[PDB]
Amino acid sequence: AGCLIGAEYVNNSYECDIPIGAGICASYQTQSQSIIAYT
Amino acid sequence: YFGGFNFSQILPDPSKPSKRSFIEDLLFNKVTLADAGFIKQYGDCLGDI
Ligand SMILES: *[C@@H]1O[C@H](CO)[C@@H](O)[C@H](O)[C@H]1NC(C)=O
Repeated sequence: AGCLIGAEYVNNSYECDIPIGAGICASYQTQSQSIIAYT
Repeated sequence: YFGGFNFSQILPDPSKPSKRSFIEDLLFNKVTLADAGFIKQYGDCLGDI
């Protein structure tokens, strides 16, 4: 869905919090406290 | 084995990276698309071919 600046990708999988695009979701997690993106 | 009932044509076929069945493959191939912009196409629009 384009590209994302300011959120780091993690190799995990949670439930969707903020829908971004084709299977990618974003959340505000602790892994400190920052925005992360995941499948 | 499910009592003699054959479910191999609706169960997934993992030979291909998209874990889809045979009938689902036929359904996805028959519906032709308009090539919508859900995948990015700015590089192809820039290069005038
Ligand atoms: C189920 O059907 C497919 C094709 O119709 C066939 O190749 C396969 O051998 C069948 N399964 C069994 C257990 O015979």
